[PDB]
Amino acid sequence: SLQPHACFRLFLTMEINPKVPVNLLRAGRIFVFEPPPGVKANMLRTFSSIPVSRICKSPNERARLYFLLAWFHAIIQERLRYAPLGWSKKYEFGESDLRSACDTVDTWLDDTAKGRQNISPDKIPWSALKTLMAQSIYGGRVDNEFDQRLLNTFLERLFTTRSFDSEFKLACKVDGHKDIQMPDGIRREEFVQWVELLPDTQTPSWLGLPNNAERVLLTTQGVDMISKMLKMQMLE
Amino acid sequence: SVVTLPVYLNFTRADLIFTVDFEIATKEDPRSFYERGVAVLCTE
Amino acid sequence: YQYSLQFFLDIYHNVLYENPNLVTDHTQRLSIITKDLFQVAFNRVARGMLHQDHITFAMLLARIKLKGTGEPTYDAEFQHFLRGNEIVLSAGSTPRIQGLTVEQAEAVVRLSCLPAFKDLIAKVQADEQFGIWLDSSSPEQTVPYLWTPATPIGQAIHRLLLIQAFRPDRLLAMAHMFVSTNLGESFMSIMEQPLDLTHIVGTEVKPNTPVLMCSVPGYDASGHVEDLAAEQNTQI
Repeated sequence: SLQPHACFRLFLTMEINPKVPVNLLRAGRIFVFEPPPGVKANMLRTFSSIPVSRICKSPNERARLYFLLAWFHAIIQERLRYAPLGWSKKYEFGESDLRSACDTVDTWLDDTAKGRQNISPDKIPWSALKTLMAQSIYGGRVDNEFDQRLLNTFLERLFTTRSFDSEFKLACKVDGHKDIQMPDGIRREEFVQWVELLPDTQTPSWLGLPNNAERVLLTTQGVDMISKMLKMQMLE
Repeated sequence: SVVTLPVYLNFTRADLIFTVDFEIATKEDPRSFYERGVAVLCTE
Repeated sequence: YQYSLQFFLDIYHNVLYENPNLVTDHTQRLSIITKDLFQVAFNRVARGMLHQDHITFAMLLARIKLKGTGEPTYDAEFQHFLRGNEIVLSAGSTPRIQGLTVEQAEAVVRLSCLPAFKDLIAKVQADEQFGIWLDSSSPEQTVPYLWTPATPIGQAIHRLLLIQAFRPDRLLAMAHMFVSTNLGESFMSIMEQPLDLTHIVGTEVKPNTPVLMCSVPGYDASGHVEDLAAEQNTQI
């Protein structure tokens, strides 16, 4: 019933619930937020969340650690879909944990690199980042000891990189004669264009799972799509 | 080496029972066994 | 999502007056308007749609495009694809169990009622060398045989029916490449990218129309609106 100023938008954020009235759903443009599908799209959203000024600061090895943190966040959020093999519980691995991990990375890199442009890879605080993320940041939501063991295994595999050596395997995409190797770019733009150079096909084997872990589930949602057909063509 | 595997009550894996230590083969890796979610289910 | 008529009219106001590469020849202008309409309707719905419901909307868009096309409408094959699980199959008939299981054999029995797929049982034993493309391995790229001169849309429908009979976990990949062959290989590739909130809020949203920010539990977007107000120097 009201005419507003033109450059104004009323934002109404809410959870997807039946108690939201259909009149207000009719009244507004709806945008739905979900955990993004795929490692590539999740890492694109993560790199879009971090501003360019934060990552391009001194030292020059900040971008490699930010790429590793984005890859770790992407694989532990994409493992949430394949419950109960990716994680034994449906944890809420949101963005606050990623922001706290970024803050600890920035603070410990300012503490270690005393204004230097670059560090030899032996002197990077590996153990501080590993323990502070495995016990407080990402280990805070962990209940089972086996989930903590899996998190520690992922952090010990990911954060070594043979001390930033090239030809480092991130994972094994195909069991037959294929793997995902570490990009050798030394800047943020190289990492973004390497994210966009990822093949859009994926297996659960990107995350270390067996390839069949999604398989039956995929069949289920295929039939689910067919079930949704019974809502349209029956009404057609 | 030797790998520790939990035993869950069923496929929902929400009820841990006890741990089993298993000897690994001559070519496998314990990181793959920790990564793939290798567990034991009693009711299946 | 309960879309009104005014949402559709705002879509058309973004169709008729927002012409990319603006051509002044009506023969090109009609096709440009049609493709722009289909893409902007898919984008403005799938921005407010869960990812599980994207491929059903893409299927409906492809069906509307096919019914709007001259093109041989394979609607009997469409009906058999759309209701093959709910239709009655034969009882007591056992095909070859050479490389196909009992459920696969039952699906071949159901698919043998199609007129193009009439010599189905002889086809799975004549093509003994293609033990990987039809069943097992990765049947995403290669599909054996065909449904006579057939359209690529009809060939895609025949491949979709063959996969739904044979390898039902890759049904969503078949639906994705069916949309890619029907509507364009980059039709839904915008949805892999993160939500550019700035342009959609500043341009596509009316002032008296609120921005509804629906969120799944465990993944909210309050900080998204905070960052949007922070970058644009607006006070919320």
